[PDB]
Amino acid sequence: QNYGLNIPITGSMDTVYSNSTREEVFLTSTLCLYYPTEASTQISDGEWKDSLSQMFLIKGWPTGSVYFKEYSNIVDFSVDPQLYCDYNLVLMKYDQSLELDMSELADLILNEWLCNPMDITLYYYQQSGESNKWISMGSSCTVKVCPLNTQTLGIGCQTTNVDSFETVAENEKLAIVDVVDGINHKINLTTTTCTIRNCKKLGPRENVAVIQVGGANILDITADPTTNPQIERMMRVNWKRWWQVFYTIVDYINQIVQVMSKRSRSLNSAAFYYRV
Amino acid sequence: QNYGLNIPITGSMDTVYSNSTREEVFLTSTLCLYYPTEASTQISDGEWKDSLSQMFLIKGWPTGSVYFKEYSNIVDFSVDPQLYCDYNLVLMKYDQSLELDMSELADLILNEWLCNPMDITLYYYQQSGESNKWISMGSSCTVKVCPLNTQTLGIGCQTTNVDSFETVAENEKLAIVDVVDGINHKINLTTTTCTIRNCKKLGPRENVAVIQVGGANILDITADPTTNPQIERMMRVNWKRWWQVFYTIVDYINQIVQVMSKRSRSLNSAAFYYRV
Amino acid sequence: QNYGLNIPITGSMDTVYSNSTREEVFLTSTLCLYYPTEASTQISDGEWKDSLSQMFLIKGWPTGSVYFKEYSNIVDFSVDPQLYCDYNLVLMKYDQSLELDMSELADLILNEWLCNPMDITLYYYQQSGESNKWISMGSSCTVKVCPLNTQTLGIGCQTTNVDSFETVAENEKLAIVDVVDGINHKINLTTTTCTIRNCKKLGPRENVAVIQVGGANILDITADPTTNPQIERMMRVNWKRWWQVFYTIVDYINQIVQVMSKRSRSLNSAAFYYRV
Amino acid sequence: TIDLTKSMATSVMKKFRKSKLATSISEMTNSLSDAASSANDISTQTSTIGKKLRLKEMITQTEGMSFDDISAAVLKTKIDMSTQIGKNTLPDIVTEASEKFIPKRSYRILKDDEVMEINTEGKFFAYKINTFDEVPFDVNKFAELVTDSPVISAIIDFKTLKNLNDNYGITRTEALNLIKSNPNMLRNFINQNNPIIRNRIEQLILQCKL
Amino acid sequence: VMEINTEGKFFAYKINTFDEVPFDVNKFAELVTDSPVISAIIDFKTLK
Amino acid sequence: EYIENWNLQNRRQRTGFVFHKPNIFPYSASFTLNRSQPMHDNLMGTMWLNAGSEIQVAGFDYSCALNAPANIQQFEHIVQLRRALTTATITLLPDAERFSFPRVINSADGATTWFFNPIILRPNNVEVEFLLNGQIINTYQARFGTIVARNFDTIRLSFQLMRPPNMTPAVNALFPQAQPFQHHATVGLTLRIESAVCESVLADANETLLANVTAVRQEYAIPVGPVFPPGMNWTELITNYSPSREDNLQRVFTVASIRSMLIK
Amino acid sequence: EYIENWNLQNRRQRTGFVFHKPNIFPYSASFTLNRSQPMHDNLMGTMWLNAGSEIQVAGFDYSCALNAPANIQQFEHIVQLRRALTTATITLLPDAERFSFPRVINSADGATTWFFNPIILRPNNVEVEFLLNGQIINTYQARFGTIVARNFDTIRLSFQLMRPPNMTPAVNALFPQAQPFQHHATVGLTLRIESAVCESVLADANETLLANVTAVRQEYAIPVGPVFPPGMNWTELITNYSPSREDNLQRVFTVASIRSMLIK
Amino acid sequence: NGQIINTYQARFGTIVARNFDTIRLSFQLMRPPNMTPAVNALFPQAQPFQHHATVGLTLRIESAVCESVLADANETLLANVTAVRQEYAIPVGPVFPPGMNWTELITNYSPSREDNLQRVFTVASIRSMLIK
Ligand SMILES: *[C@@H]1O[C@H](CO)[C@@H](O)[C@H](O)[C@H]1NC(C)=O
Ligand SMILES: *[C@@H]1O[C@H](CO)[C@@H](O)[C@H](O)[C@H]1NC(C)=O
Ligand SMILES: *[C@@H]1O[C@H](CO)[C@@H](O)[C@H](O)[C@H]1NC(C)=O
Ligand SMILES: *[C@@H]1O[C@H](CO)[C@@H](O)[C@H](O)[C@H]1NC(C)=O
Ligand SMILES: *[C@@H]1O[C@H](CO)[C@@H](O)[C@H](O)[C@H]1NC(C)=O
Ligand SMILES: *[C@@H]1O[C@H](CO)[C@@H](O)[C@H](O)[C@H]1NC(C)=O
Ligand SMILES: [Ca+2]
Ligand SMILES: [Ca+2]
Ligand SMILES: [Ca+2]
Ligand SMILES: [Ca+2]
Ligand SMILES: [Ca+2]
Ligand SMILES: [Ca+2]
Ligand SMILES: [Ca+2]
Ligand SMILES: [Ca+2]
Ligand SMILES: [Ca+2]
Ligand SMILES: [Ca+2]
Ligand SMILES: [Ca+2]
Ligand SMILES: [Ca+2]
Repeated sequence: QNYGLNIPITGSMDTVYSNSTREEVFLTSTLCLYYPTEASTQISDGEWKDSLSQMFLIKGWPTGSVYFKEYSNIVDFSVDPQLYCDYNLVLMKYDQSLELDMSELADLILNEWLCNPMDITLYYYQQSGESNKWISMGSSCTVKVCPLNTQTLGIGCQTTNVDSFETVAENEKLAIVDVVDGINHKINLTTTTCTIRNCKKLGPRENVAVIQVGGANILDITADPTTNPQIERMMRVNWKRWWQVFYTIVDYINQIVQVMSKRSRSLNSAAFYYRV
Repeated sequence: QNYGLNIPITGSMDTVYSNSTREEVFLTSTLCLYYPTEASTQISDGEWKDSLSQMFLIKGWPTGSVYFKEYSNIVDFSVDPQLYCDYNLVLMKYDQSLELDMSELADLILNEWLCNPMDITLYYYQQSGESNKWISMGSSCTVKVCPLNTQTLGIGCQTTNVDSFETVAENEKLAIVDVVDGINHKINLTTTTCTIRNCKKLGPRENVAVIQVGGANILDITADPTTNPQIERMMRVNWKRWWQVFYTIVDYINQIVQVMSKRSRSLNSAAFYYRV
Repeated sequence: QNYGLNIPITGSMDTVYSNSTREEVFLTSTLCLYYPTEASTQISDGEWKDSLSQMFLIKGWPTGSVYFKEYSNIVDFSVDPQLYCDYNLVLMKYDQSLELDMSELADLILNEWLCNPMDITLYYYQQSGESNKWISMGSSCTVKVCPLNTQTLGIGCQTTNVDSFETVAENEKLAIVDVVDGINHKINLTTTTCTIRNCKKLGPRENVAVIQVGGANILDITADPTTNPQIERMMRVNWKRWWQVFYTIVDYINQIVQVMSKRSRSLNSAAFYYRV
Repeated sequence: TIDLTKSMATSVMKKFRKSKLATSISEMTNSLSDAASSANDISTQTSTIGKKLRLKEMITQTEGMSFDDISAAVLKTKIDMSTQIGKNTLPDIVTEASEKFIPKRSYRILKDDEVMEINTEGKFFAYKINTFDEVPFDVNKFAELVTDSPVISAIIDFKTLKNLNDNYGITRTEALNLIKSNPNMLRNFINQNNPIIRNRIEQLILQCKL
Repeated sequence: VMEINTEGKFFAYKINTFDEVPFDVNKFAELVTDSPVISAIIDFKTLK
Repeated sequence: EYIENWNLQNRRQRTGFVFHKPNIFPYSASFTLNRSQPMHDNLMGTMWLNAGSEIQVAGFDYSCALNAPANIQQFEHIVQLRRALTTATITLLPDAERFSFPRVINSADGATTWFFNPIILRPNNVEVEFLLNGQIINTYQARFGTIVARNFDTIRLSFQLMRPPNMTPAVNALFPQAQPFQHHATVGLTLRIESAVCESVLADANETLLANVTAVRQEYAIPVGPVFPPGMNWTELITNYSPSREDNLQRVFTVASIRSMLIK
Repeated sequence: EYIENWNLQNRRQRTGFVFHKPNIFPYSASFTLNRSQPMHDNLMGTMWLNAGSEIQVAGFDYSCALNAPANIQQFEHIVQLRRALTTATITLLPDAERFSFPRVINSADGATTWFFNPIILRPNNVEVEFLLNGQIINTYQARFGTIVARNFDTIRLSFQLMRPPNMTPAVNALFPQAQPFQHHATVGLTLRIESAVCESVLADANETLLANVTAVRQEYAIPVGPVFPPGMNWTELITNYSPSREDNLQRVFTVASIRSMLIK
Repeated sequence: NGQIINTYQARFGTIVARNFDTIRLSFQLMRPPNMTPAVNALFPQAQPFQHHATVGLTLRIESAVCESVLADANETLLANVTAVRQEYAIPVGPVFPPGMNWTELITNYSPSREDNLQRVFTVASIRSMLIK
């Protein structure tokens, strides 16, 4: 029916309530690190997952809760990020020239999305508004868009010839293309190696968090130029040694989960709801 | 909108309930048939998807709303079956010796499993209660579980000796393994091939129906042996001709959709519980 | 303690419940498991008795209170199955062409039978009503019944010609034969190797539960063609691995015992009726 | 469930003997023995007397509710419900439950139809026992009487008696027993479920926060 | 005085003159939580 | 009685009307769902009919308190009398008979319909609290049969659905651990205000004054007036009982009795 | 009251007796099947019980209004009072209790017995009409709870069984479209005449006049007279309520009142 | 009694209420169409929302006429009654709440409570003519 959305919950500002609703469908919540492979490479150990789990046992996470996931590099991990897990942290080792890719993956994971498929080869597509994007993911996406007149004649690009098309993403594992909202488009990309989906952005996913391990603050989840909010989940540290990074995270894990909130989680592990 | 709160709702009994909704759940939703390739092999056609679409249009569903999916056979479809599609039917032919595989698939796709990853290499995994299983999906899932004493020592098996372990699934594409809930276990499963997830069973998936095309009432979604429920969506129909089967489905599509329902976790009203 | 008499008890419909008896039924009774030799054959281990016993202890059953009793197969176990034990479970791997044999065994063990002898060579026998049957047990039973007129002349058979006699059961270990009620019969059954008993059907034997490990619901304990009910104690489960079957048993053993109950005829309450 | 169980009582006592409360009572006893073997001012004096009275409450067997009693009850409940208790947790948490639970408390000395109440913070009152109207205090008399007469742990302190008697009219017997910290009448009042007592008990349980 | 046996039997009776009175459960249940209970080595029957 | 109350009220003194089966509750049949789903397969909550002198409330749980704390679901039902009652003799029984047979009920929104298939457990540690100005005037714990409420303005009926700890195989089959729940547990109460005493005038099963006033209004097609609802629907008259309505109702009832003293 | 009405009738004038819960209805529990078969698998009709002051009706359909037009099945029940009441306060509620649990009922002539397994839907667009000589004196459309009948000698209850258009899986499974029909939809009404004013004399619950008269006739084994039925069976007396029988009943009732004035 | 007696729209300052039992305050929060750079920075279209828009009303019943009795800010009748009860520690009686708690007393103001309140208030009025 609902969870009583359409009626208001009242509360007293002059009275501290006592009772709480004890509910759980779980064993216990699961902290969950996504680290780059160079972290393990520099550590040069291999009982270190055991060691970190033991540390989290002190900090107050049972053994079976904390999980660890290696990924090769951020551009590779971007392709279809499956966050199979409850309290998700992503350790993004910053490097120059990956500014947009880092920010784009952050926009993908930190936000909930509602995606439909895009039969590219048949129809033309618009963007409903500020909340819409097209997420193209795969081995090598090379988006080429061509805007269309009201007469379904391309502007700046002949709708037949594809070389004239205006490229917007060139060989990216993940791209979040925004085009002008109100213009019919013809899109061309390598349908075998890449898949594009028409994705609305719902509210923010308040579950995953991004720890930028390296330098300057460059995350911009909001594709708008004017606004660049710094959410609490865009944490950052200055690093030389991955062991020091991990000890920092462990020691301050309670604050990190306090910043996050697990009430937003999906059954399946996909980073975007799919609605055919 | 008071998402993520159990808020009671009061409803009267003098209220005159409203008009029908079949026209809405047809003009809006998307019907979605999953059939085995041997069906089309016997049909020996290839305009037949279009013909079925036209008959569904005669019955009410708009042109683009009824979508068809193939699969080689039930055991191969078992591995990661994700029905990203609004109203799901699964035609499931029955043959001897596939009873358990059919039951496993029926459980998996009829009940909403929420689940977390498992690092077999590192932790010892224990099952909480009646609603917790481990589902292993892959090309060859050979799960070898060794129970552990209260001292974390094996019984019937030696933690250093993989051979004496107790197998509970051999080369299965899908396996819902249930162990004695209350004991730590050490698993070994072929990590390069088969993934395993510690999953537990939420309420039912009211969006997917299973049409057993063959024999007797052999599905047992409930792993408990005492109870053998007959859910509304575990339909069963005799067969000697796939055309006749499809015509039955087309004719009674209203009834099948009445048996099914909109997925609860897909609703906006479930936003901050487990929305998916 | 006023045995024998049927005195009318009285109770109030407003009294309260009492504390749960789960602890007592675990700590005093004795669980008891019958399985086919192919179980151990597939297990191919042999401290598995101890492993299962310790798992049962974790569930709450003391070490010495759980018994295992391998039997060769259904047909050779049905020959006088003596369940001298306290909470009986009988696994049965369903196989084709053993439908009647399995159903006969289930009918024999799941109900209390009051059996008197039958001197085939001397008397001519009868069936008082629907609650009366003749159970023949031995290495090779071939019951040949010749019904009689009201003047002790056979109909469809001659009283002197066992060739003319009509065969009702042939060369089976267990044969629960029924015949027309109110017609005298003359039997010939190979007395050197198959005893026969005239048995009456008392209430149900809750002490034992049957678990069909194989196919579909077939067990018709009620010899009446009309009613083919589904008793709580007739459980069914799918299977590929005997280890998985046994783990399911151990996990849900509390539910199985809840389905069962202590034998009504094993108690002092039933002392002077048909106590056994 | 635990396999070790290697005298958790003794393990707790080992670190309990070294807590500030233990060494404080030892120092108090040593100071009295040395005194025997030898030969706002009011607020400060009453604060010192209140510290001494807290030590005396820990040492002796009082017939009142005895704040330490509530501290132990809250400790037991928290320990039982909490499911994270290692070898070195009950030691070094029973000590803390002795130290920090209810840091602030008050005591009473009953005397000939009057009562003299003291607080560890520094507060001090004196009031008639039949009708609660405070009378002039005598710190010298209180210091004289505190060493010998029995001390009543003011679970329900005069700040609360005044409000409760004035609003909810109380009988002489119930009022006297509340002053004496009688568990019978305290539980009677909580069974009645009156907001003043409910609020004060919740305030103490909150003060047990550590 | 409200008196209880451990095997169900219950009595209620004055002090000055031991004339028993109808028992009042839901008053005894409330009283016994708080009041000081007394063992009854001299049972009510023998006392009367 | 009516003129005596009229004079004892004209001079400011306490008045009283004795009523047999006073229809104090406005007609109200409804239900609250403290847990629900679109499939309406695992519900839990209360249903109630308040009509005439009947309160009839049934708390239901589809899981039979499977996962409730200590396997005990807790149900509460408030009923705020529109006017205080005095010296009420009440009849309290368990097993609310109205909500004791299978139903299908339109959803709260009105979109779908859900199936209700009760199996009646016994209600346990029931407490009936008769309140006046929020203060418990009377309390009855597990005391059925006739009871007395000296003076009360509100009723809190609290009951509980406790899972049977021990279970016959049949009832165990009734209550499974899985989802289907082909039967739904229920526990109910019925409360009949057999008689009472009240200051403001009401309608009764023993007096003809309400019917007489409504009849003489319907006879001559009197237009719908300011204060009384259309057609003198007593449910709508009692659901909001403003002092102007009270004054007018006492006046018309007094004249109705004065007339009924001669015209029958 | 009795002697007053006696004088008012001896000098022809408007009599009247105020009755709490009159026994206006002759006792009759029965059923009419508007659709039936020898198999008794698919039935449709109305059961009813008239008794004392209570009416219960239950229109049932085994197909839940599938083949019926508009998926709405009409039901109508007529109750013909033997005497006209006046200013009758009448409670009206849904969900007839007595015809909402499973039963096995003998057939129209006792030859066989058929199974009835109600599932209680809500009676929609109910309409209760109170008729005097065929003229609608009052009507009430979907207004449960207390109501009033000004002056009437017939009650016409017209209710309906509407198949719920939207249906969750449970109720959908309850109502198939094939033949078996393992659950039988039912819609019921309950109607109690709480109080009324009758021109003639009837038994009540407030009074004991019938008790006194029949007890006197039974004490001495009076032989059966012409007009009163044997044992003064009230059902048989009210089914045929001819004028001479009414006159004798009034005489004996007023005499019984005069006696009960002193002999209790 | 459910019908509108007075209604005012965008009227501030002093106003009147003839005879009223309930107040319905309806107002609206309209997003300002034109927005200076500062307010545009305040209100984004994304979720964060560091600043939360609000619109409010204040309403003071300066004076009125009540058929029944109430406490005021100009009259000390309630103070006298409560002080007389408090100085002597009267047991809480059947009708009034503990300590003459005016909030609970006005929350539940049944006619018996009203009559007792009027009696004690008029007695205090009599007393105040001589004792202060
Ligand atoms: C307890 O929870 C209920 C909701 O069921 C809430 O109304 C109530 O305020 C809570 N308790 C307190 C003391 O507020
Ligand atoms: C993109 O353009 C190239 C060259 O025109 C063409 O071969 C290719 O098919 C286009 N992509 C798709 C998906 O058709
Ligand atoms: C419902 O259907 C009826 C006819 O079946 C129609 O008269 C009515 O307008 C409909 N109501 C709505 C709200 O669609
Ligand atoms: C399982 O056992 C095999 C031995 O055949 C071993 O090689 C493999 O590493 C084991 N699996 C894991 C995850 O360690
Ligand atoms: C019943 O069990 C509870 C806890 O499960 C326990 O507190 C209680 O003492 C038990 N009953 C008896 C009579 O011991
Ligand atoms: C049954 O028939 C055989 C011949 O086939 C005969 O030898 C035998 O004696 C008969 N049995 C009895 C019990 O008479
Ligand atoms: Ca990118
Ligand atoms: Ca171009
Ligand atoms: Ca855009
Ligand atoms: Ca930006
Ligand atoms: Ca499988
Ligand atoms: Ca082994
Ligand atoms: Ca399990
Ligand atoms: Ca099962
Ligand atoms: Ca023959
Ligand atoms: Ca056999
Ligand atoms: Ca027979
Ligand atoms: Ca049968």
